[PDB]
Amino acid sequence: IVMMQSPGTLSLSPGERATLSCRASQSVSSSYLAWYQQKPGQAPRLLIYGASSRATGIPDRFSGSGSGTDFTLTISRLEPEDFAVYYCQQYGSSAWTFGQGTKV
Amino acid sequence: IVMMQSPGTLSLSPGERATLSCRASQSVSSSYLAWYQQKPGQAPRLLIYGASSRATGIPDRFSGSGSGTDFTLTISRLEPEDFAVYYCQQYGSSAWTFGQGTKV
Amino acid sequence: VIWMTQSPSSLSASVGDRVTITCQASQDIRFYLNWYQQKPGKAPKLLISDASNMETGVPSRFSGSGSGTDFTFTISSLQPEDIATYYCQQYDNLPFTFGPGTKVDF
Amino acid sequence: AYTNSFTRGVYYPDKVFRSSVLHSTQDLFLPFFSNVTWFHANPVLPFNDGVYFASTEKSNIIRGWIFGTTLDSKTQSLLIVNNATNVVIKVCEFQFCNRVYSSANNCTFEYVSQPFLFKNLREFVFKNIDGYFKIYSKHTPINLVRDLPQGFSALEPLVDLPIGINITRFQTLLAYYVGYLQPRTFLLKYNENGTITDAVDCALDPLSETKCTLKSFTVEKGIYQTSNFRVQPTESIVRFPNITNLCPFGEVFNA
Amino acid sequence: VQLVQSGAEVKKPGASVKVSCKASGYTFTGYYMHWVRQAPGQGLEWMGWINPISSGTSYAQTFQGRVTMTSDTSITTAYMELSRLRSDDTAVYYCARAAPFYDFWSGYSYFDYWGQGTLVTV
Amino acid sequence: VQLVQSGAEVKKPGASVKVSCKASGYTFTGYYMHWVRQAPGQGLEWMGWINPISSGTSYAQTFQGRVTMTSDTSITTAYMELSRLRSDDTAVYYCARAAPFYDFWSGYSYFDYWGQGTLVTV
Amino acid sequence: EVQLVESGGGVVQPGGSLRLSCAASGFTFNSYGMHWVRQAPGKGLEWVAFIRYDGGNKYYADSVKGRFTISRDNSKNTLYLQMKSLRAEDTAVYYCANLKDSRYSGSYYDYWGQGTLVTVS
Amino acid sequence: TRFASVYAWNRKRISNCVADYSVLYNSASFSTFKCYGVSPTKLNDLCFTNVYADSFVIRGDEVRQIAPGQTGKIADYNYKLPDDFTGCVIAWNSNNLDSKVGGNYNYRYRLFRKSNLKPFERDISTEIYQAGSTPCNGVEGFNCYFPLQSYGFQPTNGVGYQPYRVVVLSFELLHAPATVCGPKKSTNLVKNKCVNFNFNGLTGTGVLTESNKKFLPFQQFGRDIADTTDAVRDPQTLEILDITPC
Amino acid sequence: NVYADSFVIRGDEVRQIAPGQTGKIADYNYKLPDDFTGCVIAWNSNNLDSKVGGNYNYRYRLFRKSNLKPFERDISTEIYQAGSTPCNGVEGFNCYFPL
Ligand SMILES: *[C@@H]1O[C@H](CO[C@@H]2O[C@@H](C)[C@@H](O)[C@@H](O)[C@@H]2O)[C@@H](O[C@@H]2O[C@H](CO)[C@@H](O)[C@H](O)[C@H]2NC(C)=O)[C@H](O)[C@H]1NC(C)=O
Ligand SMILES: *[C@@H]1O[C@H](CO)[C@@H](O)[C@H](O)[C@H]1NC(C)=O
Ligand SMILES: *[C@@H]1O[C@H](CO)[C@@H](O)[C@H](O)[C@H]1NC(C)=O
Ligand SMILES: *[C@@H]1O[C@H](CO)[C@@H](O)[C@H](O)[C@H]1NC(C)=O
Ligand SMILES: *[C@@H]1O[C@H](CO)[C@@H](O)[C@H](O)[C@H]1NC(C)=O
Ligand SMILES: *[C@@H]1O[C@H](CO)[C@@H](O)[C@H](O)[C@H]1NC(C)=O
Ligand SMILES: *[C@@H]1O[C@H](CO)[C@@H](O)[C@H](O)[C@H]1NC(C)=O
Repeated sequence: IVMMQSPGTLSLSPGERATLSCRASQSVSSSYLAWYQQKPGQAPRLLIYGASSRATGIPDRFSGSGSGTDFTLTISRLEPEDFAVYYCQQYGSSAWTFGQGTKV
Repeated sequence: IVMMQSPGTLSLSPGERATLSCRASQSVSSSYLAWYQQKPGQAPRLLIYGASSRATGIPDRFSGSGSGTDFTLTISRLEPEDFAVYYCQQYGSSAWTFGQGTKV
Repeated sequence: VIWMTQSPSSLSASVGDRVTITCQASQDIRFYLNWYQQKPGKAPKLLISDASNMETGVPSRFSGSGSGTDFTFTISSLQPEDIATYYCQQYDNLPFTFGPGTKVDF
Repeated sequence: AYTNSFTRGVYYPDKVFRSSVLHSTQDLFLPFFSNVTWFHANPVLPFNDGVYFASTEKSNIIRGWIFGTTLDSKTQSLLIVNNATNVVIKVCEFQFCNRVYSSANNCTFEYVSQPFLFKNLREFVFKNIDGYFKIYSKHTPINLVRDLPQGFSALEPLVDLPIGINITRFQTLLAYYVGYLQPRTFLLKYNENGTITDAVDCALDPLSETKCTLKSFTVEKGIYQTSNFRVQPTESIVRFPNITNLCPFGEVFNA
Repeated sequence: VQLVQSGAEVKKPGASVKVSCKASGYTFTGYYMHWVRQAPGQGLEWMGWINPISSGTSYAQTFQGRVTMTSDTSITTAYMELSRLRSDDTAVYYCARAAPFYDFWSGYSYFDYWGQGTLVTV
Repeated sequence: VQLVQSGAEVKKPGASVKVSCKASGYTFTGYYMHWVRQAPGQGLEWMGWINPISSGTSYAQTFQGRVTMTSDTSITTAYMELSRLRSDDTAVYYCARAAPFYDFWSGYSYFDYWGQGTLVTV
Repeated sequence: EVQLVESGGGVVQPGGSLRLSCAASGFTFNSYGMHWVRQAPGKGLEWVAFIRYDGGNKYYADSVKGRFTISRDNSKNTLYLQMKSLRAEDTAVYYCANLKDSRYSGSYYDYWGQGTLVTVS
Repeated sequence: TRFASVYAWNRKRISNCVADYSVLYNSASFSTFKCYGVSPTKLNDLCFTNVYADSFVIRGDEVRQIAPGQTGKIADYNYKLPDDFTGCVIAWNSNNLDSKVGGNYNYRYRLFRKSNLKPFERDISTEIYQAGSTPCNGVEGFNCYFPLQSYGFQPTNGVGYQPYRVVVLSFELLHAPATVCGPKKSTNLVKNKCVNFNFNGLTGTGVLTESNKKFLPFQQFGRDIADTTDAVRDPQTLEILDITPC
Repeated sequence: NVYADSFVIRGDEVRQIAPGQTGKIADYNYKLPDDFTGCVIAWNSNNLDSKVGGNYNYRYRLFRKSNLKPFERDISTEIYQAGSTPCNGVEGFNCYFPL
């Protein structure tokens, strides 16, 4: 499988809304799609699991959605802290696969 | 209803015993009589509820008693901290009423 | 038991005036409200059912609407023959209840 | 206008095959020799606990039925409509006109099958139990003009629809007869092919109770005990002591 | 248990003031929130209560039509708003906690916890 | 939950490196430990997992025969060892936690906790 | 023409009893549930009781429950109300009615009688 | 994602499908799995006419109330099972989903009611409860209570005060065509010999033969006077078979 | 004769050590008969059996093909097949370690 994110880089002002995309080469169950956030100099942290469920301690400013081959992560109002790299992650056939990542 | 406290002001040395009074214009159930302490620059705190029961964290130096129209708060041995304003409080007929207060 | 309230308890209006009567339920009764018109010495007549459905024979000047707890009865242009006491009644559940009644006069 | 439905409106109470046996069952049946209303046309009628419907009109005269509560756009309603080739049954937020409806929002159920409808008398029974709308029917030849046919004919299950809605009123879509079902006890006679050929309404009269007590459709000469009578209480009377002081429970609890 | 109130306010006549009280350390909807007023050099006056679970309220006759109380369970906070302000509305305002009326041991009759008050000058 | 990893390492080609991850704040044997690699300027690659209760493992096809994973429950610590090192094995290595395969709500499909990574230069 | 005719009113003493009846005609009585509604002098309408079409299930207002009994005879097209332990507060004009109700009775028409006065004194 | 409050419990009707109950029973994820009127190991062998799945949230200490013959605020005023209940009660800790810092006040239960609920009765009204002899007229105050209360779930609560998600499966077994069956595979039909049989949930022993009994399309089986099935319709071929003892 | 059986479980599971019980312990670990004659004795051993970071020596069976018969003992560690596909002794998807 291949996980494809877009756009490679996004730029917008703080306080505005951002949307990031992730496309799969094949159908992915919604339960097997997750999103991670990685700030500079830090390990990745889980934001969304199961396509639409937030991880513990994550602000409701974040949400996710999608099915089949196409998924999307939404950031409603960006803070100075949200300008990080985001990844989508898929599970299937006894393997875990990450997208190439996008920089906000 | 009217709640009347006496004496308006009391003065005595530390280490001595003090008694304060509260008279009602009509009978008050013992369960509906309470006492509060207010130090300078502070909100009131509960000392006695239900006429004779101490609030949590209140020293056994304090006690209360009474029935019908006449109730009394006793301070067995005064500390420098006990020279505060005291109030009696009554409940009835869907309203809460305070006495005018007395200063120790 | 669902408590029914009406407002105003009484209103004065002239011929040609718009008359609005409010009925409120203490519980959500969906759209299960009847409106009745009663004149002295007579049994009540049904004007509106299911909150907003007009009865056959009822003049087009009568109307009503609402859902849940807040309902309104309206006469777009009061006529001389519309002088009566109006009641709202819920039939969402038993026991059934009527409101206080609103008296309309000149 | 009323007619006497002599012993009409009997249907197979369940899906169990029985033969050469007299079976006593409790269910909603049209009471024998009841007064059935004879309508000419088209008013909205109460559904009550179930409806017995019969007509001698052609299939292009009686089109079907509407079942529901407010029978408007505020609630779900059941619409059964026949045409030349099929029958269409739907449950939606229908807004009915006066070709039947102008709109049908929030549709939750749809079913399509074959048409439901000397002349030929058509009999239907409509029940609504635990969310299931049950329809029974029979089609027989008739040589009568002003009344219902005599003789016994049981109605078979036609369809069982998991609609899940409440029905309190209904209207016929366009002469016909309407009766209502009651909780009765019937003794049903199954022949060697498992067909119901007769029945006894156990509350019809002293003779019928004797027949039901006996599990037999014939009674020999004699005297038979069939039941017991008992006078029921007119009212309840309470006689306690007239003391008024309350028990001091609070004193135990708030020590 | 903690009750934390908003800071002091200064207003002119005819205006309205809103005081907040944030609660923590207990089940918010399990208690009534009362407001009590204290003018300079004076004693204590009860204004009314709000029940967060029902959003039901009751007010003292003195403030009927003048005061509105609200609450927001998502932030466990209660608010008191007093309109048509006058110079004699200058006082320290307190939020205080008491049991609901269904309390078997009459915990509704007294106030067991107080926030430190908010000074309002008109 | 905390995951604490060993410090950075510098190695030459053909050698082997071992990275440790100490877990605390949860039942160690109730979760799988996964390892994820990140080369400079690149994204994330999954290497394999170990199940401490059974000492069972599974690896990605890329590292099959190159990597070994072990664990020691007495110190709630997992280890990843990569042999026959090459210059393109330079990366930050992370340990991450996920549910076991018998998790009813598919908690195995994602990594819920991460250790701060260990930098390995070859 | 649809008619509902109440009868059996009159004057009784407190603690006494009175039985009302309502003769129905012009409609299929035995297909509809029926209600009793009362209106005290100078007061609004108050619902009293409801009976189903077979006479099987009966419902009462809390203010009369245990004192009033509702019944019907479908062979006589007649509705009955038996009132026991009558109080001064029970003085009212009593109506029999078929109230339009899309939830319970299933009636699509609304019928009322002229009403009969019951006085307790 | 979202579960109902217990006073406003959700119900889903399940029909016309294959039900594998072992995937639930053999799970490691459920703290409670209790069956009544049926054993969990036999569920996959059975056929039912309907299955209902009820779901809601309660606190841990209350899970014991979700059983036949129980009393307490939940059994009495919120969710009541029948005494002849047939079904399974499944529960698990949801502290990780349903609790929040400061308290989650979305989950509520009924605290006061005039009378106990009947089995499977639902009550979602919010009228004021009259505790005293004096009418409330819809106003909350002395002897006049708001009937509902919140749990206020917080992650630091003791286990008895943490949220639990509950699913109740009730099995409807009427004399009607079964629409929900376990995943048992069918075998070929064997006639004129003594065999054990299982026809859409109906088990027994005997010899099967072609029947001359004229079943109507709705009829699925016949019975004798001993309440024993003496004929069945085969669920796949719709053939009518006689059953006689070996 | 008298038999004395002994083991460690967690506090919430003590109720399962009785006749007519269900659950992971009663079902897969230690099962009493319904006509059992005997006594069940238990005490808290937090002071002996717990340690900082966790004592992982005490284990229980989580999965099994069928329930144990009364007084049956099972100490095998074979992979549990949850799915329709054989595991061949390998742990993974639908293939669990039983303890
Ligand atoms: C302790 O209880 C007594 C008895 O009151 C009863 O039980 C209580 C728990 C509560 O349910 C009351 O409403 C019951 O009446 C209390 O004495 C009664 O108080 C009420 C007013 O609250 C008064 O109307 C009654 O006349 C009193 N009864 C008697 C015999 O005097 C008493 O006040 C309680 N004391 C405390 C501190 O709670
Ligand atoms: C049917 O109605 C007639 C009056 O037309 C009446 O005499 C007869 O008793 C009624 N029969 C039944 C069963 O109601
Ligand atoms: C009867 O109704 C069905 C379903 O809408 C339709 O397909 C069919 O053409 C109709 N028959 C006629 C003669 O209109
Ligand atoms: C009807 O559909 C709307 C969505 O457009 C939905 O919100 C509403 O709840 C539905 N009502 C019913 C009775 O299904
Ligand atoms: C039963 O059906 C058979 C045909 O299978 C027929 O010959 C017989 O006459 C029927 N019995 C009766 C009483 O009609
Ligand atoms: C349908 O409505 C009637 C109204 O009398 C009610 O008694 C009955 O219980 C309702 N049926 C269901 C399944 O709710
Ligand atoms: C499945 O069962 C139906 C009857 O319910 C039958 O008509 C059909 O032929 C069967 N299919 C197969 C492959 O046997």
